[PDB]
Amino acid sequence: EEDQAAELRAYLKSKGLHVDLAQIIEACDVCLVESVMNSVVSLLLILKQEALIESLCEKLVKFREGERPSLRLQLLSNLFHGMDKNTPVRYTVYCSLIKVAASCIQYIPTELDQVRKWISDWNLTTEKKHTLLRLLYEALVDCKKSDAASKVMVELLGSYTEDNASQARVDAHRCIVRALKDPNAFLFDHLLTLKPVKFLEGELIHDLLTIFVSAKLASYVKFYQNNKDFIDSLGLLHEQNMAKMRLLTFMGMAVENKEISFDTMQQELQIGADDVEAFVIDAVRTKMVYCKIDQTQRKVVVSHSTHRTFGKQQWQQLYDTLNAWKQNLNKVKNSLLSLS
Amino acid sequence: LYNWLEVEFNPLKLCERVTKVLNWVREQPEKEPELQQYVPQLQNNTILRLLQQVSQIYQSIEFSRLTSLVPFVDAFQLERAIVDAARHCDLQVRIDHTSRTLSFGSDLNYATREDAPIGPHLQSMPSEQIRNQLTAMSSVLAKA
Amino acid sequence: GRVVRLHPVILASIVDSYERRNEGAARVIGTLLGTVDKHSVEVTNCFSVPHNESEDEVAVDMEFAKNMYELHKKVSPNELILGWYATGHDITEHSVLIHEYYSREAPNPIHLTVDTSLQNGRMSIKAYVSTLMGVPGRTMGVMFTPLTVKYAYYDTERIGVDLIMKTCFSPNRVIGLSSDLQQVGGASARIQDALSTVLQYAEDVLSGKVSADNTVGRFLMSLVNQVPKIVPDDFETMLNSNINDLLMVTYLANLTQSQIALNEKLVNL
Repeated sequence: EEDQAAELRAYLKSKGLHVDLAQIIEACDVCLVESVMNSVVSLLLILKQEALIESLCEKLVKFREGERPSLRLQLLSNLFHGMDKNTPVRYTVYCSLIKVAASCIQYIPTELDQVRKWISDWNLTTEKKHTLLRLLYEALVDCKKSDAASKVMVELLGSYTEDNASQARVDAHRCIVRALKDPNAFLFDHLLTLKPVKFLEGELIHDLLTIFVSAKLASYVKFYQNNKDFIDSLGLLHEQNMAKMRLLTFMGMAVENKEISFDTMQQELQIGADDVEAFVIDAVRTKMVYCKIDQTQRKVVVSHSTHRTFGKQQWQQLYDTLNAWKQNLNKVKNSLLSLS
Repeated sequence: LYNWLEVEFNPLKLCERVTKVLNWVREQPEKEPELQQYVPQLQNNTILRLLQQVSQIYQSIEFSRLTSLVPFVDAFQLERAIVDAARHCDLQVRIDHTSRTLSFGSDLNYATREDAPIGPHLQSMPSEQIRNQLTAMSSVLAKA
Repeated sequence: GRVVRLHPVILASIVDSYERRNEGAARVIGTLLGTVDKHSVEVTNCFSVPHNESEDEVAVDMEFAKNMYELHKKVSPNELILGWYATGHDITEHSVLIHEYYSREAPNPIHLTVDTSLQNGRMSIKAYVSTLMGVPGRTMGVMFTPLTVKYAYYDTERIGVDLIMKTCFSPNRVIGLSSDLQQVGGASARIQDALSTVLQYAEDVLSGKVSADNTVGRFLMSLVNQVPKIVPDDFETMLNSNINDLLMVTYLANLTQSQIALNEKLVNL
């Protein structure tokens, strides 16, 4: 009620009604045990809310660059957990909640159906989604969440259209050259399906992707001779890029034959004879091709392989394999339920 | 030591790396004598933990490769150490002396036991994969 | 702890204690037992306890409430008190004063908010706590710091509830306790419905439905690649000899039991 603010006025004149609530917002953080912040929560959410939350959460984001940011953080954890029905200005509170989260962490809901719940039911435009998911990009790169950050980056890059792909230059550089630092980003087909990236062409790093995705190491060992400058300039060392291209020739070979001999990879991937057997473990560890060696008879039998880009053949193998597999299971679904 | 022997799948690398730790142990039996009773007993783990890790990738190796692979025992100490981890303890290692070749997996009758170590892990041999294959249709379709 | 880990043995025990009530009161106070890793608050078993309902007064029987903690202590010693549930998404003046009782016994009490129904919603459960501090003259403002409750399943629980799940696809909520090979054949029907969804989209994603192609494209190729390849001559040495093993134990158990029975025709003379 109103009387709690009156003794909060006595608490703050002596230490250092919506205007009176916004005035008592204006007294405490310019001085500054926990109920003085949390009865403010009991004074904020009981009442319009727009002018007083705006003044307070601005005072709450200033103190995160000041000595103890935990006390404003765990207050704002209570207040972000408080208002849950709707507001579009609850972005600005959760702006202060992400801004305290990069400056400390992970006990905040970030989930992918939950953020599209929070975008499409705050019902903002892409421009506030431009800032909310760029807020979540730099906050998620900083806490070592590498594999989740590309999902934030691809919906950053998938939010755009053909019109405002003109401004999408700097993250279009950044998304690849952060992920070409990453030796475990294995899908470069999703970095080609974007509206800005087909629009951009020239020397910039999308040109390297068509060497990566369909093309093989013969198309890149030319490219190291042409520019020593430009691939080495931004973010990238060369021999880690090599071992990715060692894989993507061999992985695309190991789609095709599955009877494949040893001398192929000394002749395609340009290493000697005993450099193969440690290198086959590198492909079988990280989840892309599960391969085997019949090393006595000098053969590489593989179990399976993963594809780089699909085609209408590639759905078609999936169809007639599964259609008889449905049809063979039609026979047994007849036959097993007919027993009783 | 927890990195190499217990966690990481590096089935060529565990011969040189973990013995390098134990050759620090055999440097000082006079300065630190108290670890020196564990000097043969870790090596008994080494032969099996390569064989629990080479048998998940390879299907045919010659024995002649493997006696160069482990430097610290002779051939007949090795060969008896191979066979008790394979009849007990759920390995798949077969030995064929006509072309000196070992075969891992390649026996599709084998009913697996419960008391194996599930250690550093890869795709298993197909006797663990031809069994539990109706599950892979059952799991991934409801995820699909 | 920031995340609660409930178990679904609590929730039907709320509802079966919600249906057997004293008439007219809203809530059942009662306490819970479970364990903690200080990011994961686990709560494992439940009871009902009555109370007396009055105006500004809910009279909790502190000799009865200590009793069911001790009575379940005989079952196991290893369960600490983590909190109490209260029904409804509404908080009257009753629910604050009960929460301060269990803080003299002093955990941070980990509270749960259970509905009967949100009227255009669903059962909407949330995980509450009480913790605050005081200004001395009027310290009576207090709010609820909420956290996330998420359930957890174990392997005999998740194989056990699947038959308790089949209450819902039934008219008068009955399935008689099921056979094995009809449940083997139902597993083919479990396949046959789940095959139908990906194949119906397969004639969609062939012809035009290619916009989000790759996320279903990465999953349908790996399903066909996770299953390994033999020529079927290898298979029938595995399959039909195991059939010669399983048919062998069918004869041999009936070899035994007919001689259990013909011994029983000998000893009953």
